[PDB]
Amino acid sequence: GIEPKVFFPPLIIVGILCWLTVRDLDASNEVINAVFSYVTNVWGWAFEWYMVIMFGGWFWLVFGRYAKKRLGDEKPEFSTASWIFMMFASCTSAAVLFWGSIEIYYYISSPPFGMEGYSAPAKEIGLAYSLFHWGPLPWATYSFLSVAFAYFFFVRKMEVIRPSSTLVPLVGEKHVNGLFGTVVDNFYLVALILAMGTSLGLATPLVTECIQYLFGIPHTLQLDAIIISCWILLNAICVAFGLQKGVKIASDVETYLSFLMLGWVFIVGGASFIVNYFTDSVGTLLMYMPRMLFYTDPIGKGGFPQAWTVFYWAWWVIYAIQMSIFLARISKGRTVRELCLGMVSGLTAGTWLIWTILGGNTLQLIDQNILNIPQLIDQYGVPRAIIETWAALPLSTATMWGFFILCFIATVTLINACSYTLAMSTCRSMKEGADPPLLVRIGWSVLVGIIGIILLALGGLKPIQTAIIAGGCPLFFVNIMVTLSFIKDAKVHWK
Amino acid sequence: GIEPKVFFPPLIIVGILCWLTVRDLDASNEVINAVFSYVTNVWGWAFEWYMVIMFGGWFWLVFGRYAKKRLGDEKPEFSTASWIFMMFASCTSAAVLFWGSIEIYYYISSPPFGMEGYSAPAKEIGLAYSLFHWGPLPWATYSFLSVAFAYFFFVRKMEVIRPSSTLVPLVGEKHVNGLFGTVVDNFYLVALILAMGTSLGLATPLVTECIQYLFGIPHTLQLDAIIISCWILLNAICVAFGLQKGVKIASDVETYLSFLMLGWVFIVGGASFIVNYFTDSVGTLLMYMPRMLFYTDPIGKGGFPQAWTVFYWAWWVIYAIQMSIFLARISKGRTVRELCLGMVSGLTAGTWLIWTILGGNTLQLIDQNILNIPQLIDQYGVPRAIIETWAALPLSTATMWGFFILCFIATVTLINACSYTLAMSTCRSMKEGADPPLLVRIGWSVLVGIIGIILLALGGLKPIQTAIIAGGCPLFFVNIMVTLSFIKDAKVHWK
Amino acid sequence: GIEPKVFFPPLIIVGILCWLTVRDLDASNEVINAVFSYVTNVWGWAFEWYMVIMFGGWFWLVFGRYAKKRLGDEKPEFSTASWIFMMFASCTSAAVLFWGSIEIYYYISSPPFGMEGYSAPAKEIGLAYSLFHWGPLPWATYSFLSVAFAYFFFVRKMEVIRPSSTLVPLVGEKHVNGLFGTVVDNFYLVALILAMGTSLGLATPLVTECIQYLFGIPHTLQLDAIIISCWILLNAICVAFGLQKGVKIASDVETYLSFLMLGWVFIVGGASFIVNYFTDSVGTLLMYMPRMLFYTDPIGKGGFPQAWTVFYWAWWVIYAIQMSIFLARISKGRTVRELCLGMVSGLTAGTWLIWTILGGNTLQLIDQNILNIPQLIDQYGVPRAIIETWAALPLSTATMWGFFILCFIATVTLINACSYTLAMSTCRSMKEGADPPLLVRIGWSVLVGIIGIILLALGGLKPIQTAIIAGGCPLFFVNIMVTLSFIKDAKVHWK
Ligand SMILES: C[N+](C)(C)CCCC(=O)O
Ligand SMILES: C[N+](C)(C)CCCC(=O)O
Ligand SMILES: C[N+](C)(C)CCCC(=O)O
Repeated sequence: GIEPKVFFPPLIIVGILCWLTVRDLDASNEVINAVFSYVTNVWGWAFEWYMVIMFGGWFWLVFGRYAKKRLGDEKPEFSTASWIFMMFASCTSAAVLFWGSIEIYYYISSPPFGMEGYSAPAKEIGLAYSLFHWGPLPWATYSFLSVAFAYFFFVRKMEVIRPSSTLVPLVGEKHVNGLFGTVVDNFYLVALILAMGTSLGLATPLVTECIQYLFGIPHTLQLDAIIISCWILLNAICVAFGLQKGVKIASDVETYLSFLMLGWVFIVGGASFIVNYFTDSVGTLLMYMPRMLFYTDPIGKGGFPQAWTVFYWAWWVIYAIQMSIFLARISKGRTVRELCLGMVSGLTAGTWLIWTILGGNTLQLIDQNILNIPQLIDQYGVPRAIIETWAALPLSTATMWGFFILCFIATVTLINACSYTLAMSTCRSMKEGADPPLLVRIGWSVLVGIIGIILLALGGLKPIQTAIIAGGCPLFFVNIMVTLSFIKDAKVHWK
Repeated sequence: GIEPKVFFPPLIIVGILCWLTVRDLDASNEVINAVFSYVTNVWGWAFEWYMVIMFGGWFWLVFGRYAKKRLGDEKPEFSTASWIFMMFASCTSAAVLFWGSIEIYYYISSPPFGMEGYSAPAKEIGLAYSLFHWGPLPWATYSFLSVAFAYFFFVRKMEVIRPSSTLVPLVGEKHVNGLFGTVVDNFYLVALILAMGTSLGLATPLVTECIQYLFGIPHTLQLDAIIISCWILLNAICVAFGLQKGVKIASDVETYLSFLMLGWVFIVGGASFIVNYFTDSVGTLLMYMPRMLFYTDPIGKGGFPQAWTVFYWAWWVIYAIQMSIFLARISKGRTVRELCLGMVSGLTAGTWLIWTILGGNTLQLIDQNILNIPQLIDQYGVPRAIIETWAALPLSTATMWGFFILCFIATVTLINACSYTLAMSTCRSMKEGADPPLLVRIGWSVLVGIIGIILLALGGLKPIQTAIIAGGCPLFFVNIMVTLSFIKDAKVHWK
Repeated sequence: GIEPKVFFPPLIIVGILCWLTVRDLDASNEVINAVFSYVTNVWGWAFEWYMVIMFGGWFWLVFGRYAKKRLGDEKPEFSTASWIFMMFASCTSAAVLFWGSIEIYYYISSPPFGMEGYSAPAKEIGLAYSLFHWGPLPWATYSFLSVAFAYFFFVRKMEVIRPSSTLVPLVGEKHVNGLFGTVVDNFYLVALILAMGTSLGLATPLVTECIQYLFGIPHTLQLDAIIISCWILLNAICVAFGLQKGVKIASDVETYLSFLMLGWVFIVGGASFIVNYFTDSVGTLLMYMPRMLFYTDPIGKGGFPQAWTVFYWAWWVIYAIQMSIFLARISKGRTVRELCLGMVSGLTAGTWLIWTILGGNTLQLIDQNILNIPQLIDQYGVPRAIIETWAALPLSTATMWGFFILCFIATVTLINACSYTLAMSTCRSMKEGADPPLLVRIGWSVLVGIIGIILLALGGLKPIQTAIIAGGCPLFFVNIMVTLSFIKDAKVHWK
């Protein structure tokens, strides 16, 4: 049974946002590029203090009165080996192969700190910035929530699907099940939908360029509309006929494949450089870290932090509860100090590995003038430029297959987990473990695709960026509210 | 009853120092600018190691065997809210509005690290340096003494007026009440007198420029002599007729006003920039902090640390016992870890707030070419240039009133507290709580004014700088001696 | 009685390595300069991660479950005053006067970070780099082994001469006394021999230039062959006739002399600058430290870290067990936290003192154009250039004596301790405290001299550098293996 309380509002709005946008894709990019410019240039610092304060809680968790506190109070389900590996595995997606490949070009073209284009000082700081946006520092700002939920799930033995179920000890039962609790759940879902809808906007064009390389078929917006539909079908069949087995295997193979391609690119993409460059960019990270963390550039108005630093932070703000729930669900029976520790390590190892192998590889192709990225981007768009970095490797076809398969099924498990995440939080609380209403699952998977297409239809990265930054604005609060509950609540039932 | 032991010596010397100086104000500035150049350029590092070693004791206090040690051993007098606020309030003065306004111009004109004048790299480091000289780092070097006195006052239940009363457990009763104990008290008072006499040299010209703006009356040395005298009268009346009520209210209003003007300048002086710039200058601070802390420039001989970094340190060395006593008197019944913590935080919040609002505002006026600071300074002097930064705000007259009143009464409470601090430490130990000999109180307030006038008479900042750096030389030692007592003494009666 | 197990192999190889090298000193420098270029440019990072991971164990020792653990479990033999001083004294040698003098010139000529030659930014970072290569950071990476041995010697009460006697709890008794345990001991000795043979290559030319200055006799390779032989004789007489008394006195005088010459150069070599420069280079160190620690320069290919940073690390990797044994033997009855603490402090104070006095002095001579280092080096070689820095001081002859004597006997105690270190580890385990077989002691002292001569014969620093880097490759492992034993073993008999 559905919950009209949280079902109808987002479906209306997300329907409306499509309506106005799809009606005139010219005026949209005149406001898409106007909404983005506003938020980042005046509220960019808000995200950054958020990321430096949640960073404080990390040290407070590890070194506070809750450090040796054990959540759940029993033996863990997983061995540390499997447990760590499950985090290590969760770092594979479509958007990562996308960012892991091209992010270094944008750091090297128009660098931060007023450095010159393609300068050596810019190639120094190039990788080091990826290690910052995707390192132990944003992962640390997830620990407060992953501990929060693992606390609620296991210490307080409750069960939350929607975040409002956590705000009980700050606004009381009156507000929670009232209007206040629905305003946040309507927001959280809408912002979630955009965020997950953008993951498709990044995913499909990667998958289609692989297709264009292996099969020769022309990359068109009409083709992007196909694969998305085929993904809906693939998932619609998978849910209806149970098939929860096969999806898990595919998700397994995606992980084990991800290691092969990384190992591949690392092996033949100059292993000597990558190790050196990494080493050189770890020390460059640690030195400039407080500068990157508090960057706004108000005196030169370069636009770097606003472009990358705050937009990433908005991408991190969003998937907080989304991912912190996951980390909580698996960190059963552990103590909060060893959660935050094994988490940050195991995660960072996954993300650092990708950006250095893929990014350090991309740099070499720019360095050795093998490839002209600015030309490819102006002509065919971003995902083409990325695909050609993969193509500039020995055994291109086997490689492009290796990514094609990867970048494909990585989105299949993305859509399957998405429809689930929504339908559970969209319907009414049935018995836990049960599968969401088969039909409502489908509907969301289609509702996303429309957005994904539109985001592809508008063209460029700006719609993606603006969609997530927008969604990151309310979830800015929602995230703190969930933490403020734990902090308040744990002050009572833990000591 | 007076104490000729400590009364006569300083009165003689300070009388003499006026005599020689006021007799030929040309040769004075030939030695004023010669004494300054010597001390900073060869003993500048001495101050800095002092500030880095006392900084070490902070961490030793917080993380040492004295951390959870409680001084006084009872419930505190104040709630943390009031207690913190009392520190927050103590950051208002006349010299701060002076430095908070113009300090950034000197960092931006001739910057450190060999940077070019008015360069973007210089506007980056501009504010960040103020956050360093007036941040949690110099405040941390007060904690060792504030804990020392709060220890002596409350653990050892004694009562010190003069610092020599603390040196009992390192030189014994023979030296303390002998010649050694008087040499330091004669020094401590003389250096105190100069230091408090310089606070007037910074105060009056601010007050007079406000007068020149609102009333039109010409700023003259003859006018500076008036207000000072009127301040003596205002305080002479206030002490004689009790009036300890009204002074406390005025001191209250000064605080509550200080917030209004800051809030004002912050509201209409571009709140967007100030927040950004602050954020950008916090990260710039943390990154270059060990460089600023150990700066001497021996290879380029630029003269930056000597000019600002060591002169500020000398200003910090002086008011140590002066301020650490204050912090001790109020931190009653607290533990040394929570003193050092709430202190550094509450204080820094007060000082950081000022320098960023006032300094970040001043920069904008330079940036947008609204104002020409170097011209104003060459023509009318510093305090005029500062006044015009305030005048370049919407509702200038209401603003200039808001500062006029502020910058006025801030010096009234400064003179009232001064005469008290001296007369108590100048006379004999009466019953605690009693008011110092009514007449001797007046005499000191006049003895200061003569210096203040002379320091105004000599013109320029150099006499101020040289007067405090000179006073900071002996108090360099005196401060350590008081700490070495606590360290030695606490090793005995605490464990 | 000798141990043919570990006697014959190194004697064969080291004999062979002389054979091939001494047969054609032209082709040798074509491979000497080829082996060096390979290892550093591709395995340089291996050394650096080693130095950053062992650096991690330091903090793990101080803050881990072994922190308050006491090794030996009794009162220490030495008072802390003597104990610290014994570390302070151990920092005197011939190679240090060599590196302490000329190292700053190489940092100032062709600086790191792509800085320009003789730039002010290069004179800033000049000293700060010495404080890094010879500071608390490489000393911290010795603590894990010094605690390891002090653990084995005193907790496990065993006695190790050869490192293989420590690998008992990871490869079992089968491997230890088998082939595996001999492969490492053959390696450890060979690499030791080269490392100690290089200390002579640095020592003699210093001693001979002093001779050329005081006595006028021409510096020739034939003369270098003399002094070395005379050193063998001096030690051959010293061992045969007991004389363990006189050697200890000479070693005492060398220490007490070392302070005189440092104090001398510090007194008349501009004490004002040295204090300033030091202060300025401590803050420069702390700021760039993570950059220096993780430097590889893969994007500019300057060659700085490979030249200095990895070659020093290889010099540190080697003397680990050599020096960690020493520190262990004296740190009897102490707790591991107070070992690591007093060690790092007492040591660094010794090394920092030298490089700043000698290096900060050398810089001034370059700065004030008193001396032309590049000309002297091209013409007479390095040790001449160093000698002239000493000669550019007031009372040159008394100074050059002061170094001559120092730089002489410093090598006498170096050869005496060397033959002992080898012969003990070369022969069979007699009763501890006994003197090694009188004859085999001599033989090694000669075997070294041949290398030293050859290393002088090949000319330049490259043979020295290549000899130690080569020896540092296997001992890279050996060092970890000894630590992995302690870590494993202490997990059992300590908790
Ligand atoms: C977790 N996040 C969103 C910060 C990056 C990982 C991407 C993914 O695994 O979906
Ligand atoms: C405390 N101090 C002297 C470092 C700055 C505050 C100025 C004042 O409150 O009088
Ligand atoms: C200990 N080490 C080899 C790193 C430097 C000291 C030189 C010496 O004392 O022989």
